[PDB]
Amino acid sequence: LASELAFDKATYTQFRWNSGTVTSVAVCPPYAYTTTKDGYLTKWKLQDLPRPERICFAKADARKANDKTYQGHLKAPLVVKASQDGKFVVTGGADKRLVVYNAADLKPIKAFTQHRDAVTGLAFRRGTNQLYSCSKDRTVKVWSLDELAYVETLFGHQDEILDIDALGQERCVSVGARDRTARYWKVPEESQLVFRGGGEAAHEGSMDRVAMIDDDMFVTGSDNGDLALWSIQRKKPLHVIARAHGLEAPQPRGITALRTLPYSDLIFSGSWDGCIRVWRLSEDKRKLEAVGILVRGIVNDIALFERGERGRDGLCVVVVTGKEMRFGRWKYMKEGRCGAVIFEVPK
Amino acid sequence: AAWPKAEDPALVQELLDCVQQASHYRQLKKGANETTKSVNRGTSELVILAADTQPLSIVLHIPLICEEKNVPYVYVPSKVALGRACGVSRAVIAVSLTSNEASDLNSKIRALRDKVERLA
RNA sequence: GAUCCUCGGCGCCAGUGAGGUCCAUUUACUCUCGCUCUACCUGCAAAGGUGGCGGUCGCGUGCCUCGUCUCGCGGCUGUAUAGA
Repeated sequence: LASELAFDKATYTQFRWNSGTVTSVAVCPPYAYTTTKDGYLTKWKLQDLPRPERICFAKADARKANDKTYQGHLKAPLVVKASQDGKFVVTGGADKRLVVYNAADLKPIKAFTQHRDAVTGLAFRRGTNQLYSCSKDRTVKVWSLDELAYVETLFGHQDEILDIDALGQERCVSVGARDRTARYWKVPEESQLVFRGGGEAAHEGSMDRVAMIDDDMFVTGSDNGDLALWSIQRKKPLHVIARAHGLEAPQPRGITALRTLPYSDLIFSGSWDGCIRVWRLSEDKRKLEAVGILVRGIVNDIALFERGERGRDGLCVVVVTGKEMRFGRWKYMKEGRCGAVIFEVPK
Repeated sequence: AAWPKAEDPALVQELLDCVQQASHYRQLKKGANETTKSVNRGTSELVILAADTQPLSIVLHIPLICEEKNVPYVYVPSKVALGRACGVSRAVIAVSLTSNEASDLNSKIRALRDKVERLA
């Protein structure tokens, strides 16, 4: 459903607030969450088209207790992702921890502490509260959120892990931080299917963001401006496209945000160039052409919606930029705030 | 002034990878001041700088004392790539990496400044 | 050319290397745009009684259609996308 949407008529909105630092996003269709380095996990509201702002939030506490599962955190969260039903909210971060709890009154009941460095990525299975939580001790753990019990650890990451995307089947596509390796998890049989890159005007230092388009192939973004699709069938890249957000002796600016629409061909990729960059999978479903360019600040994270009715015409998608990058503040910019650029694609 | 400029075809990548492995073996002095202390104290086995410095004069001082202590130095073109190559969450502008008596890391330092000697 | 001590006054004090600041649940700060009731008033401002557009129940029912649509009086009180 790539060419059945009109990019040139996009209805955008630039909402900002006080905390200035925002990190991630979580949809709960439709209910949108954010996470700010001031320590906030905000439940904010948007629904009606023919505007709403926000309702409630939670605070990460500097609370000097030990092995405490209650409402108190230890440190500010990093990423958040919400349930498909609308009955669980879960986050985790450099407090070395997750919490999962009621999404309405937003009162933390369980703090999982099984990771041991920092919870740097989080994804779900669709339609089930099987949770995947991938963390800075270069591991990925899988949770039974039906009991909120622990299931299994998984290993195979050459370096400090960075992101996970998962779909309705028990499988994952992870990325290692620097090792240029996306890592395809066969979860029940605890196997892995290693896809390494090595793009060969910089070469691939790290490999930042990941997105699964379906259960057959995926896309990864590296910090040399290379965006690559990978078939599960084949060890080589399905496609590599270079300098995905221009230059800045200059160097290609790396991809800092990537999220695609599942069982679709719509690729959402942004950076600190200021312009969101939507790609499409080609008609041959092997290559990649430009469905085009479409604000200020350096885009950390990005979300998804749909019209979703009998019509299914016109997406809605928010970018959650911020002034720094999402986990560390290697680069600082005056531009951007704790913001939300909701742009909606008609038709 | 970056006449030992490292080339982006994977020599930069092997430099930053050995930076990361020395960071995991704690053989790594990070930042310009601590790099300068390691070179002046002579503990340093190799030293990388960053040519993406906004005034590069603030790291131009260590090639002098590296020429005095006869340790190899080489510039990578991004202090952000050096910064998360270290694992710091800030921009590391110049890094120095030492060695011990017996490590495979020391072997990797040896082959790495063999390549730096092929530059200079 | 004595040096040091004592007694005065006047000033004054190595390392390391990744952590650190606030604290029930608030809404930063500034500039523009849009502003959901109106009128008579007891009314100088500002507050209350009442009426037009209402809006909701009780009732008469009008209806070439006895449902929907043109209405009215009797208990009450105003509310729309509503903020960009």
